Parts: sequence; structure tokens; C-alpha cells
Amino acid sequence: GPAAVTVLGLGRMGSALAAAFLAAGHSTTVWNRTPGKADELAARGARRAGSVAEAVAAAPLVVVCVADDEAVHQLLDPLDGALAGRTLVNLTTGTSAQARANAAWAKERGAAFLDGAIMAVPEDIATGDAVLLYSGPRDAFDAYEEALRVLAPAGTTHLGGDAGLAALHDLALLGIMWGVLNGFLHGAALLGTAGVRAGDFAPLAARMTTVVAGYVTAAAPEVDAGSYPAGDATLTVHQEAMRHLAEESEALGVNAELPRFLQLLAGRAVAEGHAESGYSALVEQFRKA
Amino acid sequence: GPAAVTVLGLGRMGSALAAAFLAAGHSTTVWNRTPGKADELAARGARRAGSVAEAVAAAPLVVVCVADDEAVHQLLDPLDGALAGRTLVNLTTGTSAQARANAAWAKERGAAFLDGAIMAVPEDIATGDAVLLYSGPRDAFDAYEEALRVLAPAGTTHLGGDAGLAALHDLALLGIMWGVLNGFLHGAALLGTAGVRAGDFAPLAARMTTVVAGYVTAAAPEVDAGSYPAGDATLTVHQEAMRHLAEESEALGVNAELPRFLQLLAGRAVAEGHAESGYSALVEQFRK
Repeated sequence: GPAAVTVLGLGRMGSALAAAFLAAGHSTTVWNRTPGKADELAARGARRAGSVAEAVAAAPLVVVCVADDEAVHQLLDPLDGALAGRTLVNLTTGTSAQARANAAWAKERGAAFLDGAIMAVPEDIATGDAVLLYSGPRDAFDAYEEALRVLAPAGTTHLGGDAGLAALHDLALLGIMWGVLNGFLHGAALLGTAGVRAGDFAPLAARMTTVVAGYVTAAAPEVDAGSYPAGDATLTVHQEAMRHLAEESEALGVNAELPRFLQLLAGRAVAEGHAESGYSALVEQFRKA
Repeated sequence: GPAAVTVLGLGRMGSALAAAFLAAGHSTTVWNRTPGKADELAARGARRAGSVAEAVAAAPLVVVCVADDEAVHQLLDPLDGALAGRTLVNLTTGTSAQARANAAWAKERGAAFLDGAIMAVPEDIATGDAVLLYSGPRDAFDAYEEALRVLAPAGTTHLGGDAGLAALHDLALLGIMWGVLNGFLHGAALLGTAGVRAGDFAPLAARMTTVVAGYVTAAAPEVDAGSYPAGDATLTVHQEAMRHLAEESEALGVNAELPRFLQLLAGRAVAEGHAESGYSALVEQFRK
């Protein structure tokens, strides 16, 4: 039946992971450095382990979700032989270098290793909206996919064998998130000068964000072909509208560094021959240090 | 019955507007500087106006959609009494300054004036994905709402009476577009170093964009309350992740100016006391 699992880390996210495993019928053993965080899970059927060593011994699948890579090694480095024969899944946030170093670290302890990235807030764990990304040996992912999938039943993806891939994808997706939020917050500042509450702008901003998701899909073949048709706006047209957004900002006393930076990316592409190309031509300067 | 309408300007957008009006059964009069653009519309029942003056006289509702405000005034400035008593709807992209000037210019000519912003590509006109935003006198929007709605049946919004409001919304929403596309293109450059095709990344990138749209909805009450709970990520955590994105860009030989700029903005909020606040606190530095 369902694999036994251990979750190390009972912060907001780790607690959500443990609850999802337990709700799906998995034997779920939990442990946390700060005390008093396991009482509700234990009441629902989780096992509160007496130590990190006991917790790791409880299951073949060991899921870690703590503050950072330093915290991971604070828990696991003292172990001696505990991880041999197990599969370690690190859903802690970190870098690609930390992920690759962890794969080698785990291999020396006789453990399989998958790095993961949680592309979700805790309340979206175990919903159709959650996305969790994994990288490392495919055999370990395939063996535990059915257990891992409870965390993101419609969004569990193995990216490939290089253990650093999940962290790279995590940072790239965060880049999109920050692009959205900066655009929303700068626009909320701009429209707020005209008496528009952020709650009245947000439905338009969320709708437009969903529309632009489709523009991302349209852009991908252009990037892959290296061919950048203007569509309905050359980069000259984009550049002029960006200048307009900077002018609106400056006239209202709103910070204009973001629209000027956007205008600079476009202006550079224009100076390098893309005045008549579509927006996807901006990938060319993103590729060059 | 349906209002008679005139469309001035038959580029890709303007042609799509006129096509939608005509398919909905409006008397549709069209004019373009290049007459051939009207051929297919006229064959389907649109009236090819012989001149701008004839076009404007044909209908009480005059929709303009040309390259920029300079082009708008090249068409309309020569008119003499033509626009009196009519309602002019300017769907050309422009600035709030241009919109304020146009409201005055139209009133001097006895015309009601709505500024509009088309938040759609031409092929999405008249679909449920189209968004079109208007500002100007509410009574003029009311008088022609049913006609205007054919351009965006599930997306037509009057924003308010302030002459420049549609232009401000247009450019703010374009800001979101550019930030998203930059994130996608930079992420595609980054992941391309590891063998990831943009077409492989795009399903994830698009899905995550749709998720973040929900984060926008959640952020708005924080902005309006001036209270920025950390949620699951303080600005300290965000700034560190952006530093990691920049460092990874540098180590892989892709451009790091975008993540460095993101870091800079977050660091400014941190230095103003928001180390432990959530991302919405960034609104305060956008206000100065």
C-alpha cells in the first residue's frame, strides 16, 4: 500500500506536507527542531519521532523541508549510517550547487537523493494548484512518484537527472513571479495617485496576468526558432509605450526606475538591430553576459 | 435597434473592431488612409466612406483606432463642425496627457469623448478574452454600452469619469505584461544553458504565471491596508533568492542585469525597515 514517509521540518510548509501525506493514508513520521509543532499531526495519526535518527529510521522515503541548506546539514550531518538504503528528498529551498553537492553527499552515505522545489504556498499543497519540481536519479522519482504526487496531484514533475535542475527552474519561475508582483505593485502605486484602490485594480491586473500567460506560450516557438516576428507590436512600439509609462510615473511622483529599466532593455535590443522585431527578440541580450 | 457606428483606421486592430461591429448587425461605416484595407469589410456590408468628413457624419458614434495621437489629430483636426453632437471613442494607445488634451479638444468641438484602451490582440477582439477599458463621461458610455460591448463581450469596463484614467490603466497593465515576458525570456535564457528548450519551459512558466495572478488578488488588501504580513516569504527571503538568480546568471554566462535590478528594489524596501515584511511592502518604494 502507501509507502511510509518521514517529514523533517514542521514549519508552515513542512506541516502542510506531513498533513497531506497522512490524509492520503501514508504512515507519516515527523520531527522538528523547535518543540510543540507536532501535536495536531500526532492526534490525527502521525508518529512524533523522538530524534532525527529515529525519524530517519522510520521510513524509506525521507522528506526534508527546513529553512535552508545549512539547516539541512545541521539535522543530517551528525547521522552515522542512518540514511543508507533510503531516498532523501530535499524540498528545502536552495541553490543548484547545494543540490549537486547534496547528491554527492547523499551518495557517500548510501542514500538516493532528489532535490525538489515547492512552487506553491502551504495552503495550496495537495490541491490542483500546487506544483512541485524534482531533479536527480529517475529511478528514485519513479519508485516514489505515487507518494510524492499527494503533495501536488496535478503538478508533480520530474525535470531530469541533473540534481541541480529543480533549483534552476525554481529561480527562473520566481523571476516570473517577481515580474508580475512588481508590475502589480508599481501599477497600484501609479493608479493609487488617481484614487484607485489596489482592490479595484487587482481584478484587472489578475485577468491581464492570465492573458499574458498565453503570450508566454506564443513566445516559446519564437525563442526556439531564433526568429522574432513583430506581431502587433515591434520593439520600437514597445519602447515608446515604456517611455510613456515612465512619463506617467514621473508626472505623478511615482518611482520611474522600473519603467526606465524596461525601456533600456528594449532600447538596447533596438540598437542591436531589432527595431522591427517582436518582443521575443529580447532573449538575445538575456543570453549574453 | 443597434447603433450606427463609424470606425476610423483599418490597421490590424481597427479592421478587427469594424469586423466585430459589422458581424453584430451594426451599420458600420469605415475609413482608412489606404482604401484597400476596407475591401473585405465593404464587400460584407460596411460602408466605405469617401472621406473622413463623410465617415464622421455617417454615425453618432465615431471610434478611432490609429497608430498614435499624432495620427488621430492628422485625421480629425481638419474637420469643421463635423463632430458636434457626436460621441468620439479613441481606442488609440496614448498617454494620460494626450487623453486630457483630447477631452478638452473634443468639448471645444461639441463632441463627447471617451478614451479607451484595448487590452487584447486583434484576434481576441469580440472573444471572451478581450478586455477594453473606457474613461470619460458615464452618460456617453451608457448611451453606447451595447455597441461597445461587442468588442469585448465579457470584458468591457467603464473606469470612471476622469479623462486620463484609461491611459493610466493601459500603461500600468502593459507594465505587468513586460515584467512577465521579461521573466519568461530571461528564464528561458538561463534554462537554455542546461539544455532546456523554451517550448519545454513554457507550459510551466505559463502555469506559474496563472498561479501568481491569484497572488495579485491576495496582495491587494495588504496594499490597501498598508500592512504587509510576511506570509511564507519575508523580503529577506525574497532578496536572497534574487541574489541567487543573479549569481546563477553570472556563473552560467547569461545576463544578470534584471535579477540585479530586482535585488536592488527589494534591498531598498529592506533598508526602509521591511526585512520581515511580505512582498507587498514594495509598494511603498514604488510610491516615491
